[PDB]
Amino acid sequence: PPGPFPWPHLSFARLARRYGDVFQIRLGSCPVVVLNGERAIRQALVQQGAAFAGRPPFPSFQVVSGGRSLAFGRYSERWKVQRRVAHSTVRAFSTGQPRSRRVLEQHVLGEARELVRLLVRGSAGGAFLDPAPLTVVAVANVMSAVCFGCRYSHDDAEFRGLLSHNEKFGRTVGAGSLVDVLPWLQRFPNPVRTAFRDFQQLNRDFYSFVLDKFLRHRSSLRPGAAPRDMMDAFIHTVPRLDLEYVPATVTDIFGASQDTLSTALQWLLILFTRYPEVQARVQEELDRVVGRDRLPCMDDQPHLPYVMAFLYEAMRFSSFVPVTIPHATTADTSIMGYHIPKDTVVFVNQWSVNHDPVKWPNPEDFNPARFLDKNGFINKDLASSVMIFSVGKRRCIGEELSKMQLFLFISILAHQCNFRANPDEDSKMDFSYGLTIKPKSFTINVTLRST
Ligand code: HEM
Ligand SMILES: C[C@]12CC[C@@H]3c4ccc(O)cc4CC[C@H]3[C@@H]1CC[C@@H]2O
Repeated sequence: PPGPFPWPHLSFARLARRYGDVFQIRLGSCPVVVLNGERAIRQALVQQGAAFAGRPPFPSFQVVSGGRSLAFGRYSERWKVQRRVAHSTVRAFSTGQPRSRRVLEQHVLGEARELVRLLVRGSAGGAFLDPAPLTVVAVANVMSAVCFGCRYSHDDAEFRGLLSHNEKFGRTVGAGSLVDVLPWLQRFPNPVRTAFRDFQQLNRDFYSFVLDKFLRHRSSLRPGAAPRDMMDAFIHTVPRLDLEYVPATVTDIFGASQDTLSTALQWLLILFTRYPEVQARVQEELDRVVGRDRLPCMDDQPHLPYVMAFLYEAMRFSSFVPVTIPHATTADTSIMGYHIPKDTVVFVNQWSVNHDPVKWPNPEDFNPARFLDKNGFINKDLASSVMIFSVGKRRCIGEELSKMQLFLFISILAHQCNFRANPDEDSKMDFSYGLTIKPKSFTINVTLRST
């Protein structure tokens, strides 16, 4: 592999155009490999998936979910069991339990209507507002209903703690990651360390919060009649797994859906405002198939080719998850002719797959018609090649869950309201990097619409 190069996610694409699809970088102490091409990634993660299905052993990882995290657990024989049930259980709720689709669809509807309420009221007359704090609230409330059944009221005190948990979490994860590349920072006092502690105590305070919900759920109506929410489904579905694994995976299912689905909606909104033509086409397609007397539902998703095309290309354009969770090699392997030793950290650049000019002819241009190939004038299945949920054995287990969720959100948001940009904000979607690519602070005006 090309020798370690010294110094965002765009920098990785700069070196791939010059030093090859695969190369090494020095991250302080640890050396790391980078995969940038769809060829180098599909090869490593799909073909040789079992070889790249590992995670680095980091300080940030273990405290999460009480050292039993699915997202940060090492590749092990018991981990494989943790995923199989985790993937199967979550798949059960999103699609397959006609009830869970309903129980989920009800929770998405409810919070989605609360969203247009607070969005319109906040834009009374000609007022503009920042939708970022509303998207995080809608995401946190919905996922609480999926994990714990109870969809709290926005003023509920316990719900205020969840919101307060996500904030500090996203604000201190940076320190938790700095220790992973600068482990000596813990050898003396400094602000990063003082923050790393706050991050580790957070995942303890929050795991106990979820462990409680588990106990109070377990010793409650146990005929097995129906899973109220994700918690029961995990209990019903239980090498051997310690019973403590059920709440450990739910702590990940919650923490995972937060920052991404929020950013997802933030992009879907700021895009409606910067491209009013496509917003119209989206708006036309809902009135034509669904009508004006009822709200959209999932059973219309097949009959809504453009709405999803807008979704799939919003994910491609933003690529708000530019780099996946760092992988580690399970054994020695070779990719593109290079030797790869074991226990080596390897990043996966999803941004390079979504902006490779050969694949996507005009990469930096927002055009949802890509996934609509007019010869059939129906949605084309190229979406599967959009890299945002990753690939292989560590791919997101909530892919088919967040697709329905987001589909129901923008379809309700666009079926009821008209999103206008702010004329003073200089257009030009400016990005805020780190975690996921959130669009830097913006404001929009949301008004109802008629037909
Ligand atoms: C827009 C929505 C989402 C995006 C873009 C997203 C993205 C990702 C990414 C980049 C990874 C790491 C893949 C890798 O390491 O190769 C991942 C893994 C994961 N996701 Fe998400 N995610 C989303 C929503 C969700 C949801 C809704 C859930 C749960 C219902 C979830 C749970 C997880 C878990 C548990 C993992 C770890 C899987 C593993 O390590 O084997 N995510 N996702
Ligand atoms: C790491 C990300 C933010 C933190 C998310 C998280 C946060 C906590 C957790 O226990 C699991 C996960 C898995 C999905 C993670 C996301 C995948 C991409 C995003 O950057």
